[PDB]
Amino acid sequence: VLTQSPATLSLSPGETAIISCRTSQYGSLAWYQQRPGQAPRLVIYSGSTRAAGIPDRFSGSRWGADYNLSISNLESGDFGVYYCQQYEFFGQGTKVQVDIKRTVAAPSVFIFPPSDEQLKSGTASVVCLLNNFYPREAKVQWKVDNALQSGNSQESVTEQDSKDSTYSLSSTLTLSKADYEKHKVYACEVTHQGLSSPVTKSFNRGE
Amino acid sequence: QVRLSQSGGQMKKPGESMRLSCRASGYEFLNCPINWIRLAPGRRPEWMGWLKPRWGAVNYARKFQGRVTMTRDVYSDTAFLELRSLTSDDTAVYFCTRGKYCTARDYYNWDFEHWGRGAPVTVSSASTKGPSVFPLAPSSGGTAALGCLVKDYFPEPVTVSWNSGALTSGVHTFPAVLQSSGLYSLSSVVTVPSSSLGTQTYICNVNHKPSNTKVDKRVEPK
Amino acid sequence: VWKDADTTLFCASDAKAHETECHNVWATHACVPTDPNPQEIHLENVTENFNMWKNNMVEQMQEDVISLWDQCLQPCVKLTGGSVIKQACPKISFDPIPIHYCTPAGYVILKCNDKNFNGTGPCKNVSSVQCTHGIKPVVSTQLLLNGSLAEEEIIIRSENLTNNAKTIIVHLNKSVEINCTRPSNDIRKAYCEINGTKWNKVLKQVTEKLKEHFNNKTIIFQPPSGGDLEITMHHFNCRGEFFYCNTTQLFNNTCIGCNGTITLPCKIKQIINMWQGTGQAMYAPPIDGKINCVSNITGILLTRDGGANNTSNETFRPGGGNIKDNWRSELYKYKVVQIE
Ligand SMILES: *[C@@H]1O[C@H](CO)[C@@H](O[C@@H]2O[C@H](CO)[C@@H](O[C@@H]3O[C@H](CO[C@H]4O[C@H](CO[C@H]5O[C@H](CO)[C@@H](O)[C@H](O)[C@@H]5O)[C@@H](O)[C@H](O)[C@@H]4O)[C@@H](O)[C@H](O[C@H]4O[C@H](CO)[C@@H](O)[C@H](O)[C@@H]4O)[C@@H]3O)[C@H](O)[C@H]2NC(C)=O)[C@H](O)[C@H]1NC(C)=O
Ligand SMILES: *[C@@H]1O[C@H](CO)[C@@H](O[C@@H]2O[C@H](CO)[C@@H](O[C@@H]3O[C@H](CO[C@H]4O[C@H](CO)[C@@H](O)[C@H](O)[C@@H]4O)[C@@H](O)[C@H](O[C@H]4O[C@H](CO)[C@@H](O)[C@H](O)[C@@H]4O)[C@@H]3O)[C@H](O)[C@H]2NC(C)=O)[C@H](O)[C@H]1NC(C)=O
Ligand SMILES: *[C@@H]1O[C@H](CO)[C@@H](O[C@@H]2O[C@H](CO)[C@@H](O[C@@H]3O[C@H](CO)[C@@H](O)[C@H](O)[C@@H]3O)[C@H](O)[C@H]2NC(C)=O)[C@H](O)[C@H]1NC(C)=O
Ligand SMILES: *[C@@H]1O[C@H](CO)[C@@H](O)[C@H](O)[C@H]1NC(C)=O
Ligand SMILES: *[C@@H]1O[C@H](CO)[C@@H](O)[C@H](O)[C@H]1NC(C)=O
Ligand SMILES: *[C@@H]1O[C@H](CO)[C@@H](O)[C@H](O)[C@H]1NC(C)=O
Ligand SMILES: *[C@@H]1O[C@H](CO)[C@@H](O)[C@H](O)[C@H]1NC(C)=O
Ligand SMILES: *[C@@H]1O[C@H](CO)[C@@H](O)[C@H](O)[C@H]1NC(C)=O
Repeated sequence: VLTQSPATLSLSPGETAIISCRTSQYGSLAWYQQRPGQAPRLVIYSGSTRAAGIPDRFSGSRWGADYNLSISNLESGDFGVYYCQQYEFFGQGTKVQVDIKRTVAAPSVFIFPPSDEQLKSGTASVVCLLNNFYPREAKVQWKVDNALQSGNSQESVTEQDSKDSTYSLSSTLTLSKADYEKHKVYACEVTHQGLSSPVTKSFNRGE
Repeated sequence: QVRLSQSGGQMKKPGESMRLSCRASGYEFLNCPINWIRLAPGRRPEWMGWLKPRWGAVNYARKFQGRVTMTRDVYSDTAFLELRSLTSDDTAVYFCTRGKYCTARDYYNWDFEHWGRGAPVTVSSASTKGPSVFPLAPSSGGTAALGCLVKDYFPEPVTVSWNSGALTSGVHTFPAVLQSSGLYSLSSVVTVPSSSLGTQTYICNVNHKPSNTKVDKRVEPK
Repeated sequence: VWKDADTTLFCASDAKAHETECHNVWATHACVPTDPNPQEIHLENVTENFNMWKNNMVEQMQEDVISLWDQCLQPCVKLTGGSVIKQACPKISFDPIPIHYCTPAGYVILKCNDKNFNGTGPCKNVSSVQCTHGIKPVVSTQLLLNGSLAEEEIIIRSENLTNNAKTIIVHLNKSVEINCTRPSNDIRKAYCEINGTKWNKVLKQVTEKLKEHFNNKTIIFQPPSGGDLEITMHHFNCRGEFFYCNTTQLFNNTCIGCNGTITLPCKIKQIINMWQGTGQAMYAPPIDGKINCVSNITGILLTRDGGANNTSNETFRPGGGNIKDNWRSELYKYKVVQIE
């Protein structure tokens, strides 16, 4: 029915975004834009027609089953996720996000052991912060007594800071109080474009 | 002008049912269908069905037949949706929509120009729960990072400020994450000078309105 | 020479002064006599585009019929908003007669004589007429009654078949009588008889026809999913009384026993929802004595289940709730054009 591509699109202000949609049927195709936490807005219909309040920058075109939506001169407001539609059917969506270009900045790395208060509840969370870095790609590597930890943690990233254009990431490794008290050396190893070599911030349990 | 006033979002458990209203205004309510569409984060949008307000004729998507009911009140231009036998798949933001072409002579349903604000519906077997706020104490360039770990709360959202809002510089509150337990958890960090860990006091003000719990957690070096 | 245009049409009929029936009187007051010798001139080497779903004739007929009901089917009370305007509720001798629609000077109706013409697209056997054929303004849901038949094969009509929001009109090429009765001496309970064999043969033919517009997908009928009784049931008027009939047995997928006489449960209501627009109307309790209406079923109004992703099925449900489509089912072959 409707195959929409690509899944994601990371672009800087000024560039042009080209989202594609493949149909197998025919009839009025439309494009919608959804900004984080808001209702979708009709952007284009009949494949080529702009809606009210939509500027020249947005344009659509067609070839057989293929439909493109083209957004020239991207700006902050334009970023979000886009959907194609044919009658009642929708595409899987394409997330278009903002990456304002800037000079490379290495992460500040901090590690936090579990608080005593948390340990008292019979659970333990080790937190690793990567502060103010660019670009957004980065890798966190948990190690417990030099043992690589695969699948015991969760990451979370802020959106690009409006003031300095950096990113921050937080990684949380969770364990049973007994497991936490089984081992000694808790290490967080960070790799990034700004680091000539991986950086390991660490600590020993109960010190 | 055309305004689709929706009823607010709600919290549901699996097996319960939900009811949503959408008030139409600014146009003749009988002229064109009213549609219901759900949007789940990271998932293909799902048209549920339309209702033609004149007789209340409906067309329900195959997926929902039996579970869904669409009615309306012509005397007050309000549309109604009920969804029964909820599971966690029914967690989405439910909208009511109306096409652009809408005249007494003709309509085109599927160019959704008008949307309601939305109604976030979450379906989980988790009950409401206040968060536990644990310190992320600093240790020893010339800056130290400290913060709050806000663990095990349901549902969203929770709000975090520092020193009653008097400290906004270098503050990063992270997007909460959903643990396999079903509860949520987020961290909020802040960078400060190293020459202040013994002078300036740092308090993390966490407020979780649903459970009505407020915590002023003081973060200090261990 | 000519170009598409919208004007104000005038009506013609065979209404007589001695007939006191309501629609007849209306026609003596609103219409001119039917032209005794109608001349239909054929147009040679002419192809023209018709569009039954964009035809002002429908709008005019709608306003006329609204007027007609306004002066003939006067309800006892009308519940608006709001107010509750009460009024007089006489006995109603109502039985629809054929009305012809005619163009004023400078205009002329073009007619499509293509046998299997579906209502939109080019027609290559166009002719010129001054008047439509006689059209009875018969207001009904799910089933189209006492209309004209398709001249050759069964015809599926839709503004766009893939748009589930669009009504589907099935035009039959052979009608099937429906015999509705309310006995004398519960005075609201009635029934409708249909020859099972005929109806099932016809339905078979419409499924096999629908199958051609859906690339050999399995075709399934189902009862309505919701809505007012006027739309979830076969709703019509007989002898001034308002009938509602359960048509479930009419759309039985298995029957393609089930070949005897199909008998439908019916009900006569006094509190109805007005098709004219918003509001309920109350009518006086049913008259006494046997009430009987025998009608010809000429068309069916369908709605296709949307969201039908995957599957090898397509599901259709009766009705169909916009009376303008009743008018379109008759006016499909005409269009008004201006000269010069
Ligand atoms: C419900 O509504 C829908 C429409 O809303 C109906 O779908 C269509 O109906 C008609 C009649 O059958 C046909 O419409 C087509 O429109 C095209 C014009 O669109 C513009 O964009 C084109 C993009 O490229 C298309 O054409 C090129 C060739 O020029 C093809 O290579 C390409 O695959 C695209 O099809 C532009 O090129 C064009 O200039 C327009 O600006 C027409 O191009 C198209 O031509 C058809 O017929 C040609 C032969 O005469 C044939 O060569 C083409 O391939 C094409 O089939 C056509 O007029 C569609 O055919 C039809 N749907 C389809 C299959 O696309 C739908 O019918 C209706 N539902 C029902 C049941 O009635
Ligand atoms: C679809 O189309 C068909 C016709 O093609 C319509 O069928 C007509 O229905 C109307 C209304 O039901 C019928 O009108 C009635 O005709 C009767 C005729 O009486 C016969 O017998 C008497 C003796 O009793 C003779 O004098 C007469 O000549 C006839 O042989 C009347 O009985 C009916 O009522 C009359 O008397 C009562 C008395 O109380 C009055 O209240 C009435 O106002 C009226 O004076 C009535 O006139 C008509 O006969 C049908 N036509 C045919 C030939 O079948 C369908 O109605 C239509 N369907 C829909 C849904 O529109
Ligand atoms: C009413 O309309 C229907 C069509 O919707 C007519 O039924 C159709 O009848 C034709 C022949 O008149 C059939 O076509 C023939 O099929 C055979 C079988 O392969 C073939 O040998 C012939 O060449 C021809 O193509 C057609 O199958 C049939 N359609 C359906 C759906 O059954 C019917 O005849 C019409 N009735 C009246 C009263 O005019
Ligand atoms: C945009 O759409 C056109 C029409 O199908 C297509 O040919 C083109 O490849 C698309 N753009 C890009 C960058 O591929
Ligand atoms: C009606 O018939 C015409 C014949 O040209 C065809 O083009 C059109 O698609 C048909 N419309 C529908 C929806 O039946
Ligand atoms: C209509 O049905 C009634 C009641 O069953 C019957 O007496 C009458 O003969 C029928 N009329 C026709 C035309 O078949
Ligand atoms: C029902 O309809 C068929 C159509 O062929 C007809 O031949 C038959 O006599 C009718 N039978 C009954 C039960 O009246
Ligand atoms: C119609 O008939 C079926 C079975 O005869 C019954 O279940 C249903 O409630 C009736 N009424 C409607 C409006 O479907």
